[PDB]
Amino acid sequence: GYGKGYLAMFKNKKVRFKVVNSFPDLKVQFVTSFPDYKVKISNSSSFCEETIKIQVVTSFPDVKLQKVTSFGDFEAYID
Repeated sequence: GYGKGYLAMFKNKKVRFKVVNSFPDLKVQFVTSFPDYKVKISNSSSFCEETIKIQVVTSFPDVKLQKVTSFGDFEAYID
């Protein structure tokens, strides 16, 4: 599906993460260190640029994300 560099297009933007178990746009592993991107998780579904289907995995992700509260590469509303 999508590749590692896709999320780079949403610098200082906000996207919607749709949790799925099959056919995802991105397999995502959440990490506490050394991510590919830092993501601020949002409590509002407002202003989402686009909807990206993610599958949470623990091995072989497309991208490693680190949840942060400040200074994030982009924002995400998870549904």
